[PDB]
Amino acid sequence: QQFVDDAKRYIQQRAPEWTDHNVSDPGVTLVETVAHMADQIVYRLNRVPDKNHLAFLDLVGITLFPPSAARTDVTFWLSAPQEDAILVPVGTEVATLRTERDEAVVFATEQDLRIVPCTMGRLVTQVSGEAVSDRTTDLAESKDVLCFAEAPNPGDCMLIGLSAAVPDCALALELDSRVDGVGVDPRQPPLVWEAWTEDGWQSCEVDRDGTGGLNRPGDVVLHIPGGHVLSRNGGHEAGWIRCRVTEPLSGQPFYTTSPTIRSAEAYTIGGTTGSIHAETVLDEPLGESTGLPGQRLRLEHAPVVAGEPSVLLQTAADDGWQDWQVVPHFSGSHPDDHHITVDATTGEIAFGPAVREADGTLRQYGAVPPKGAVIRARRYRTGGGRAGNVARGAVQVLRTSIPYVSEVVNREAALGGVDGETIEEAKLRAPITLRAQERAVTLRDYEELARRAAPETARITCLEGAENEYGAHAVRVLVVPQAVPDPGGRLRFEQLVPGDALLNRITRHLDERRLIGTRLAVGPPYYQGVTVVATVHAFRDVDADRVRRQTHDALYRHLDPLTGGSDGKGWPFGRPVQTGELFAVLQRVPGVELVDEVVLHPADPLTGKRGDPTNRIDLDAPALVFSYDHRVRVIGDSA
Amino acid sequence: PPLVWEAWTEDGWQSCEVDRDGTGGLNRPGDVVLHIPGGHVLSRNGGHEA
Amino acid sequence: ASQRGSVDGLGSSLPIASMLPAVFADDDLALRFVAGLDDVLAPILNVLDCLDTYFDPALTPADFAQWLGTWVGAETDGTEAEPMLRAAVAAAARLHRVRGTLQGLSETVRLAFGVAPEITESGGATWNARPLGPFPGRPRPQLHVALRLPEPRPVDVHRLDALVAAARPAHMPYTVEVT
Repeated sequence: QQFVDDAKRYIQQRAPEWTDHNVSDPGVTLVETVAHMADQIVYRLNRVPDKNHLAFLDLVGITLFPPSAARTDVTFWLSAPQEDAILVPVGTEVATLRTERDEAVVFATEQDLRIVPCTMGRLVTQVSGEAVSDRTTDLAESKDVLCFAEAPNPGDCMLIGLSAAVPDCALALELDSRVDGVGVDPRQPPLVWEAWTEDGWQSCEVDRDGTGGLNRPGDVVLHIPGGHVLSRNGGHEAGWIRCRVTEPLSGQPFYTTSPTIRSAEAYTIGGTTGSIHAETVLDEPLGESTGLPGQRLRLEHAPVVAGEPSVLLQTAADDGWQDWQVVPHFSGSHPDDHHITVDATTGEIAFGPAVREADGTLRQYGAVPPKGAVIRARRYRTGGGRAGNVARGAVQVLRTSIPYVSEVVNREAALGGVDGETIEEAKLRAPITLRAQERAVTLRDYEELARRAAPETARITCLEGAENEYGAHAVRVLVVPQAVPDPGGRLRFEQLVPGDALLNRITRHLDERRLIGTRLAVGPPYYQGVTVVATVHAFRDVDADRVRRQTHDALYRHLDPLTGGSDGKGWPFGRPVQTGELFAVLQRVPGVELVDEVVLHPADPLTGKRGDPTNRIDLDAPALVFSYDHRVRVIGDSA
Repeated sequence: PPLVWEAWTEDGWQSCEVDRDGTGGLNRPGDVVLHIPGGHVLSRNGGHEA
Repeated sequence: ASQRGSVDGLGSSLPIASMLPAVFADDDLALRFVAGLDDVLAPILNVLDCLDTYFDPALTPADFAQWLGTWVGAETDGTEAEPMLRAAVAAAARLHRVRGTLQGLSETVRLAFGVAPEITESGGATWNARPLGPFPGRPRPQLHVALRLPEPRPVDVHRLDALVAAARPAHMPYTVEVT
């Protein structure tokens, strides 16, 4: 990694080997012998191999990963049954607090949606297995009827009318009531609210309200899923809303004095529409095509954001425009396909090149636009970054006070937003694409491709699993999410279980580039808690209180699931915990003289039950140690 | 009042200063404004990280 | 470090004296002394003259051979002999084009031991013009590696066990047999 090992002080003075000037520190010729220029050359010489490293990389053709834009879902509440118009302005940048030390990450409302000022239609009540057969019209104003028949039958449903159904929004339904006698606690009522759609039935989310449901007059604010379509609510034209009722459900409160229905009015508070942390460039021309193949065209915005239609340029065919596909590399093209490649980290578009074959002829990979045709770029996405992930949804410029609508809410934290990889990172990515060549095949590539598919995981290792009954064995991959010391030392658990996204995301990427016919398994390794108890006699002139404090954590540190062991990194997935190796940790603790005996108490995070006392614990290969709370006796003449 | 207020730290317990309040402590409802010393580190106390 | 520096008895493609003016090239002390400065700058010009050789794995110093391993991921670890590395780095790029191929698996073990193996793979390749004809191939997966070593020291079983571990496509079981 270096060429020469000299410096300015390194003076040879080999003139005596040819001449006879014999002063080590003469008048001026020593100054002449002083050649700093060599030092300023060798320093520039040592960096040549790195320059050559970045040189041949372009020959291989590897590039930089473009950044991806964080996306969020936002909802435009109105707190009024009005605004029968487009309630979504594209743009309307919202950011965080504009502090002078951290950049206020800005956003942009991307998509658009339209809602309807719906009104209630029919009002019916029915129970499990029994039809409506009720007023169904007069319930809109009078003819009160007990809700759900005051019984928690499994399958009790309510159909409610909503004229001019809204296919995509969140709304509320006013079913007033007079509840007396028993008051059900608002926390988790045992009901399931559902709405009709094109596919059928689908669960609808809820939101904040001041009533717990039928325990006070008020509304319920359902979140209507996309795909809601109209139906025939008898004498009206309304989409179907369903309210499933469950049993007492392991003690969940339910009423036998259910209140009746007083009146009806439909509000349709607001709608739902996502937004991303990236601007847009529309219909920007980029030049005129020339009949030659291999042309390279530039753009005006450097960090192009990733995405399947990354650029989506169009050529001027005789029928409007003809779209172009995007492929990461040109080797898969055809002599007639319509393919380009884009170096999104700098903003280059390169059509298909022409390669001279072994016969001296030409193999034009990818077709070229006709000479004189117009080349135009339709859409862009620029931006994205690590800071694009908002925390808790607290944009803090969430627009609490607006004159148009009441409020715009962003609760759930945004996802995605991977930053553009650094040039230094690419050097550590070169071998992976030079040996795996995508399409992970053997055990090594599964470990590496897991990181590339999703690098937010703390660490990944892949192990073969139990054998299939047909002689094969499906692949198993272990995931350890990044953990933080949530409790007071040690770890909380339930953070090492991935949130159904890392299992999905990693598998989804791997499934496409995989050997066909072989199943893949992903999950956490096996876990079991281990506790150390012993008795260490302290020195005669030490504070056992600090010794008591020091020995409880230093002994613990050897059993850390994430950064344990002697190496300080994660456990090697199979090392068996032993007293003898932990005897090494025990002896080094300050303020100790000798140790009596150490007892190991296996356990689990699932069951408080503990195992029998044993010195040696047999840890399975796809498993990790869990360190628990522990105490040892410090009996000695402390000060 | 004859009380001593201390806070947990990495080393152990240290004296925590007090400040003005409208009550003298348990002679009327009110608060006590302790002065938390440097080094206060969390621990485990039942169902809270206290 | 590396213990580099100056080399005695090496010339230069750019003699300092040859760039001096005329008349200046007539002295005895000036010509001898200023040629002495060539000693310090002598090896730098050699590097710039033969920089191309400083990248070919078959000829470059040992330090860059391991470095050229990280160029294309050649698995440089575990080898303490220079000649073993020399073939590994140059042949690494060809291997990665046939990972998981019968020739590729056979060559890798051959590369790390010097002798060709005798493998049997659970299947094969055969066509049939019969409509919807059955396809043979062993009913259950099985991979076997046999090595005809002349001096089977009882450590090659583990070495073959570790080496074939990465070569197998994480798909089917395996067993290691050494002569």
